[PDB]
Amino acid sequence: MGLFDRIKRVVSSNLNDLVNKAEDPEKMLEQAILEMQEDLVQLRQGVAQAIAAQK
Amino acid sequence: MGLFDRIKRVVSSNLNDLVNKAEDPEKMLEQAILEMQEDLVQLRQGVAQAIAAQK
Amino acid sequence: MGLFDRIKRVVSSNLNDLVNKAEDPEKMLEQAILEMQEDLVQLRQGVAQAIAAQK
Amino acid sequence: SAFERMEEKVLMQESRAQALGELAGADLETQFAQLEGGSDVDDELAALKAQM
Amino acid sequence: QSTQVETLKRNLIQLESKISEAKTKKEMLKARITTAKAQEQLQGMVRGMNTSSAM
Amino acid sequence: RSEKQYNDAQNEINKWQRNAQLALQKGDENLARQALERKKTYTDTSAALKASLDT
Amino acid sequence: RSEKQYNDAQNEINKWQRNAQLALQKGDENLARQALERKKTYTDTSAALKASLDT
Repeated sequence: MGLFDRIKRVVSSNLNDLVNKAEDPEKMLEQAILEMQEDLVQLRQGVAQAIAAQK
Repeated sequence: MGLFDRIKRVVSSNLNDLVNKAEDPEKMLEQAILEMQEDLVQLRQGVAQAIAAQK
Repeated sequence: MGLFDRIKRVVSSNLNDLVNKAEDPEKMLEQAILEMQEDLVQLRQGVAQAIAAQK
Repeated sequence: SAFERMEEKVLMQESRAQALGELAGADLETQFAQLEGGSDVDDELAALKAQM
Repeated sequence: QSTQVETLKRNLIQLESKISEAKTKKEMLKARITTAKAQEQLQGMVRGMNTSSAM
Repeated sequence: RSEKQYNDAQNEINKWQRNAQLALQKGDENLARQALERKKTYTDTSAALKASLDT
Repeated sequence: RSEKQYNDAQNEINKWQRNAQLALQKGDENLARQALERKKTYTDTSAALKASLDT
């Protein structure tokens, strides 16, 4: 168990660098904005529910 | 039992060097940081729980 | 008997947390209201009986 | 009882999510910003009343 | 008999008032829930914490 | 584009101040309060946006 | 990048000192206490970071 942890850490580092090679700032910088807005939508709907209850 | 211990130590040294050959400092130095931050996240959540209790 | 009590308390804590994980505030907050109204119904019927006796 | 407990759970959840901010340290920034922004509406109303 | 019926009716009135108040609180807390379910996507906006993968 | 957004925010600030003028003339105190409250947020947004337009 | 981080920390130290000035002018003693407490941590961080920028 003191060796399988080390093996899995090595494998994880391999995979994480293999992924961090693929990330491209131009597209990621826009996907992040897209998801932020997509969540702001749900927050807006929640506030709408609250105001309707008040009405 | 005074011989199987020696055999298993030899096997363990073989495997440990076979692994320590694979470790690459460039990727490990970043996986370590990743995991440190991932744990700092949980510590932050714990402090959040504490402050909420105080509130 | 000073040990079976402890065992049963541990089992009860296990089960109670397993349940308190399942409770979901959105649905419980409405089931509580439903049951409160369902009991108000019977109270209304009792008052009806009383007024009929008076009549 | 199952209503009070659920109300408590919801309030605790919201308190945790909010306190995750005072943890961030934005409480001082909010206090300082509101120390200046709070009276702007009243001052503008008073000035406009004086003008009119 | 009339004296007793008076108290019974008053108690029923109080019951209805309490149920109405509980029904108002339910609608308030539902909106609180739906807001807090995404308010984390405000609170992750700070430059420090990584609890929001989007940011 | 950033400076155009600044200009739009600056325009709407004065628009809301003028509408507060109109409310105070013909309307009541609450309408002027609402108009001023909106104008405050608009001014804050304009200042924050210029802070980045500089860089 | 390291020296840029140093510069940012140094800037925010003086920012918080000025905000403590403002608090003491218009606010109370507790607000100035909080501002100074934050500024202390910022100064400590700046010094620690320069200690490594040298090497």
